[PDB]
Amino acid sequence: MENFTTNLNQLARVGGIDPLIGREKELERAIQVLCRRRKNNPLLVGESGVGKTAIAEGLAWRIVQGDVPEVMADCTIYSLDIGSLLAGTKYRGDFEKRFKALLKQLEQDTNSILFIDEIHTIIGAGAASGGQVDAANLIKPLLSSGKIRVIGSTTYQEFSNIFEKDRALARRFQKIDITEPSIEETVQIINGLKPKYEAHHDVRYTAKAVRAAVELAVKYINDRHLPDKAIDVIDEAGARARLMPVSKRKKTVNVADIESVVARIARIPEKSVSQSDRDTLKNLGDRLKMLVFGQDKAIEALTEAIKMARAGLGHEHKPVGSFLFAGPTGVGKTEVTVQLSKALGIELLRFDMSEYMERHTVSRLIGAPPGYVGFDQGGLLTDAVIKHPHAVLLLDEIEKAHPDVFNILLQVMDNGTLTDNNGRKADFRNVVLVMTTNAGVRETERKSIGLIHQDNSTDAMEEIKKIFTPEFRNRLDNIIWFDHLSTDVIHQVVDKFIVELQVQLDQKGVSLEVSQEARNWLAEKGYDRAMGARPMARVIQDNLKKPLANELLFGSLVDGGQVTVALDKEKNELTYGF
Amino acid sequence: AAVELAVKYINDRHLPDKAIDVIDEAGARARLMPVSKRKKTVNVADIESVVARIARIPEKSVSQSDRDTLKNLGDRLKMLVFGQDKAIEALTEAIKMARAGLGHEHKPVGSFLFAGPTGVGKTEVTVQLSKALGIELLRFDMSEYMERHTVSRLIGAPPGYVGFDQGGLLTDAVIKHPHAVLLLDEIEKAHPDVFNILLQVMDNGTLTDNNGRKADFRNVVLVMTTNAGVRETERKSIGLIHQDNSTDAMEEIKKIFTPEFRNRLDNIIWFDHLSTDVIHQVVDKFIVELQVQLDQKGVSLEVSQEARNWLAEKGYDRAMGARPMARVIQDNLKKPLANELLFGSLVDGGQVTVALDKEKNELTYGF
Amino acid sequence: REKELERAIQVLCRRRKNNPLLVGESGVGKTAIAEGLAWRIVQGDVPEVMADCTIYSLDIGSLLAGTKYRGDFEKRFKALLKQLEQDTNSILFIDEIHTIIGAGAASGGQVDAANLIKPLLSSGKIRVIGSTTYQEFSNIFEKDRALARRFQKIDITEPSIEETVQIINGLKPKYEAHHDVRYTAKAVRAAVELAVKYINDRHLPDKAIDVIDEAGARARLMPVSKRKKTVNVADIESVVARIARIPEKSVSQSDRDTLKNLGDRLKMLVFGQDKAIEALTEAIKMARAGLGHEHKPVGSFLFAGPTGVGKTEVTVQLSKALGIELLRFDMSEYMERHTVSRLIGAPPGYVGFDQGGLLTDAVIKHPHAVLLLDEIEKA
Ligand SMILES: Nc1ncnc2c1ncn2[C@@H]1O[C@H](COP(=O)(O)OP(=O)(O)OP(=O)(O)O)[C@@H](O)[C@H]1O
Ligand SMILES: Nc1ncnc2c1ncn2[C@@H]1O[C@H](COP(=O)(O)OP(=O)(O)OP(=O)(O)O)[C@@H](O)[C@H]1O
Ligand SMILES: Nc1ncnc2c1ncn2[C@@H]1O[C@H](COP(=O)(O)OP(=O)(O)OP(=O)(O)O)[C@@H](O)[C@H]1O
Ligand SMILES: Nc1ncnc2c1ncn2[C@@H]1O[C@H](COP(=O)(O)OP(=O)(O)OP(=O)(O)O)[C@@H](O)[C@H]1O
Repeated sequence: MENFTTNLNQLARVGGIDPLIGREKELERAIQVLCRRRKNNPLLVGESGVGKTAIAEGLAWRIVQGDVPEVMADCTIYSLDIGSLLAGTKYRGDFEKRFKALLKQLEQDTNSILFIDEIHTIIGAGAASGGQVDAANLIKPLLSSGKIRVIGSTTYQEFSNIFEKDRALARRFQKIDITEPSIEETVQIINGLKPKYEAHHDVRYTAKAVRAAVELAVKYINDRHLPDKAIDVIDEAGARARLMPVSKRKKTVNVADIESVVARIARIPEKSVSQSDRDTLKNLGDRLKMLVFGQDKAIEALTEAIKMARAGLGHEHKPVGSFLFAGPTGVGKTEVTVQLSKALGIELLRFDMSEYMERHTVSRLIGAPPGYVGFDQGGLLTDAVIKHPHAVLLLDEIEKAHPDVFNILLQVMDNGTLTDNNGRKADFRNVVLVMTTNAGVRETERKSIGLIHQDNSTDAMEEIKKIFTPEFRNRLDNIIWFDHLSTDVIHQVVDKFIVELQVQLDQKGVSLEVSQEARNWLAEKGYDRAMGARPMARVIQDNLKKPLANELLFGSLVDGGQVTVALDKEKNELTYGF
Repeated sequence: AAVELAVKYINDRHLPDKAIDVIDEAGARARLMPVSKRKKTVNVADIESVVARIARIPEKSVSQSDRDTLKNLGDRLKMLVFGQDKAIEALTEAIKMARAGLGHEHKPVGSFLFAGPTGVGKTEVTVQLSKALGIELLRFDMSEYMERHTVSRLIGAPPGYVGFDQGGLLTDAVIKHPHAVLLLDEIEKAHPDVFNILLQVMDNGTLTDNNGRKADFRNVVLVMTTNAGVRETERKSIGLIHQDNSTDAMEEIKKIFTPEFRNRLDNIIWFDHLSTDVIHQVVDKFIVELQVQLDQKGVSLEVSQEARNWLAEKGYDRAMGARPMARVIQDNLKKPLANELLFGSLVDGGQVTVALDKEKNELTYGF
Repeated sequence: REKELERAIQVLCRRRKNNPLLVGESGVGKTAIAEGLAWRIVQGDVPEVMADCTIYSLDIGSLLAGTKYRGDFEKRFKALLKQLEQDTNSILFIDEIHTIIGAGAASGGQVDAANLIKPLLSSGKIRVIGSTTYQEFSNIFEKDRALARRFQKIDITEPSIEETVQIINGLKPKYEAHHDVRYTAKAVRAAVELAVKYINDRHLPDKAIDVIDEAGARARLMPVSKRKKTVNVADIESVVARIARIPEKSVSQSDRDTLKNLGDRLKMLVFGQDKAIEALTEAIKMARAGLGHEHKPVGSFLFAGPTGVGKTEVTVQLSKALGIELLRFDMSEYMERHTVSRLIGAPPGYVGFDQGGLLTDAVIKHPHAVLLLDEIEKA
């Protein structure tokens, strides 16, 4: 035992193991179990990071501090490192001699408790031959006879998958469920532990820093439990603050440092909103109007959703915003979204919904159910939002997906979550959801029969309503109708496309000038309300790019020249040059 | 009592030692009593306390603060969910019976199907119930169980398969939290094979997982929500008089959930549409949420009564429930505030006054 | 990678569970950073807190190698940890840290490297820097919750274009030394820009570097015939083009005439329908000229008409004339809605999941190709 276990009273008394705060009921049972006539061995079972070891060792602390029932007073708790019982072995029989020697020592002390953490690891030692499991074979009678007292500890999952197969062991200890504290209990736990962080990091925490670490961690960090989750924030903020005095920036850790740390851990930005990001955001609405012409209202809706979220007036558990972009083809429905993600500097997660035409294609978004082929793959959607929690999520031509696929978004739009096939949750609260569609267009573009042409603008009233179930629609922030582009827009579109052409040419060392007459001509020639801005690229392709490709490819316009294009008036034909 | 209670509440061990353990812990417990110098014998009440602790169930509520918490549970919920009183009452009645002891031998605390128009707090009330009671909410978006084979994610892969150690997500959630509110959202979206899992739960309080262990739902409140019948509810009839289609919505529910399912529910509660009175309450609720969000930035907010009356009058839509009201709040209050909070006077300001004129019915703003 | 290290240091500086885990896509510099810190410590490019501390890199294979008998592994494992605990100013670094979870427990037991490490991380006794990909982190580290709680995940993203150029400028001298080459400024900038435009299934820090290394390696085989030269933008372009399959610079050579005469080689084979020939010929020329569509296909043209008029023959002849692969897809075989899974594959969990997807594999194998969809109206 001398070099296999740790005397926890000795440790708790001299170095300290950090105080245990609260957990009155947890200890009440542990003691009542330890006080039983037989099988007086509690097992602390729970979610990782809830204080299972904190309690098991915390008991040693209470004993050395005298804060125990006299029954427990003066008893010694020893923690066993089973790794050391194997490190000292090699051939047959040495393990058992060593293992039993420790048991004899516990029996001889008579007033001691052994603590075995990771209790599910006591299964082992036997190998090659085996059948002698250690875990049960060397201790079943020790536990059932009351000769020794053992406190164990385990993760709830390990407990059911491993620590629960051996019924004989399952029967020999009393399980105590350690659940995670609530907000207040977490705050008091921090206050009790706080002096150790302040002492370790040479920092001090404000009342708000502590209050906030708990509330913020709960809201933003969701893969850990409260008592160790809020601590990471406090400890991390401490470690960060400790790196300031290096430039003499000695300071108290305040709520501002906590928010910076939570924001970094959760990858959700929070303080830059007060800095230059105010202008990046302020100007967002206009940068996008230089890329998508017309459609200002779509730009505003996106811009507004983002501003509210950055302002802090977002929702508590919804995507940044979620609206469907409907309209005629070639009007900037996907273009504004692509540009939004560029303007914001964030990842664009683009899915083509045309690929999800069968009901069973949902498995590509979620992953196969356990037990199936594609299980370890995970889901493509849930994974995309996990790697990039701050993103623009674009679902192109959503009306092409099998309609049951839309059901996947009900919980996304409403709770910001989606659960993958491993049970992990996607978190969409920092994702802008944009879905585009051509629903209703075929109808809006149809001519009616009669003397008076009917106004078919109520496409929203039929196709959008028939396609998207009421519960889907009632979760959208908006349904935004993109219009056909006007001729004023076409002129802007043509200018835009010519610039794109100029850039491709600049990269080849040549440049292009187009006269205004030539531009107006191309705009006038290509406009077709029905196809939006889509054909303008073809008009440019035929009137400017084809001529240029011949000049670029066969030597007429290569190194040494530039091309000027002008329109004549007689034929309205374009000129070219060098 | 140790013997007859252990067989009812402790189900992972055989009786000899299972009952002795109750006796032994009760013994140890009583042994730790005369430290206060109060000598004890072990009565039925001490046995019941031990079983309650071993089985992870509630003991006796009348002398507890739980008595008061339970007594006015309906009142607190009515402050969060307006209207739909009958749903609130059904939930609290089932709970009271269970704590009263007038429960079921082997069934969930109660089992309800929440049906009705959208935007009505079918989900909202369940979420608040778990908060009001202080217990874990176990959620399961049923839209994610659309294929016959998705059942294995609820109960785990069969042994020997790639998803065998993961276990089931449902049985594990229940095992970890035996006393909980279990919410199954949009249950009608799940593949019907899923309902077969629910039928046995509703009748026995239990599911066997892929490890052969059982989840005990005896202390779980089971609420599942649905939109079955909504498209029909919102349909307008042909004629001069619009018809009440709630009767057809039920026909839709009865086609999705077969008699075998329906007979295992304690109730099917058809939630009604929200009234204008409710909207006024809803608007105040949303404004308060806004005020809280603003307080977090150090900004106070006043909204006049007329501004409230107007927002409520503007946003009400009987068919869409309360969800649109939040849209009204975003456009009339949050957007203006975001600009002031982000680029203007409220950054280090801290105050905003909102009222409207009568001539334009436009809102005021500013520090 | 200043911020990536700032966080790593802040994690190492924590009181407990001060073990950063570097998680990211492959080829993004995760291990470059962990080794980079050892480099910075030695060079004095780190806070005094890290200064003078030793980072050791663990060979899991040598730790497990030879551990026969019951107890040798456990002994070696513990000896290592003891040595680290007695150093007091060291950090252990583990590549592919998810593999520690698979350390050899001898038999049916659970005593292995992860179970033996856990208490020393919780206690703050030792410091470990881990490294794993987002996929290995998800399928391995994410599952062992207790171990995962002892690491602080650092999210390492792919660098920008400007950042990639800068790492090349820093790394460059070693490629120059290794290959006996020198790289021009244009060569470096282009490796990054071109790799971004043309090389898929890789991340920048690696993608640009791979081009620099190969181009250096190409030039390394020139002064064997004493064709000594530097690596210019043209050489970088050639290397990327090897992968991209359509060079932007060779278009200026004999390729100009191969392309110029394309229209006539096709007119002599397909008669009438000159307009189809022109449509195809022009699309290619623009694409080779550089007047492409940035992200769209070379061109997409529906050929409609009476039978026996050369609609598929001209496309077949095009692929022949160009010297490129013809990918054929008979649309009549996709006569039903569900037949789409033949083109892209079955969803995960379904029979045939690992069979592939005919269209996506055809295109992936042959990036430069003519894709012909016969009788599209029959799909
Ligand atoms: N009363 C408490 N005493 C000590 N620690 C507590 C307490 N309550 C919560 N904690 C938190 O839990 C941790 C205490 O250590 P503990 O051994 O209990 O972890 P754990 O719950 O067993 O997690 P794991 O399964 O990974 O070992 C600390 O992060 C601490 O912030
Ligand atoms: N308002 C606009 N300003 C400038 N260019 C535009 C505009 N609208 C469309 N375009 C042009 O069309 C493209 C933008 O993509 P767009 O949003 O129109 O796709 P879409 O609306 O989804 O149509 P589809 O039905 O084919 O998917 C760009 O090439 C862009 O030059
Ligand atoms: N009776 C109510 N009182 C106040 N707010 C309500 C009420 N009912 C609904 N709401 C509003 O709805 C919001 C939550 O939506 P809810 O949970 O009710 O949708 P649902 O019941 O699931 O219906 P569906 O999903 O079919 O659209 C609440 O935050 C609340 O603002
Ligand atoms: N314009 C042409 N000039 C010379 N030969 C030709 C022409 N068209 C077709 N042919 C010949 O006739 C045969 C059929 O040609 P092809 O398959 O390309 O026509 P198609 O448009 O595909 O008809 P289908 O409607 O059946 O698909 C080929 O062997 C081809 O050599």
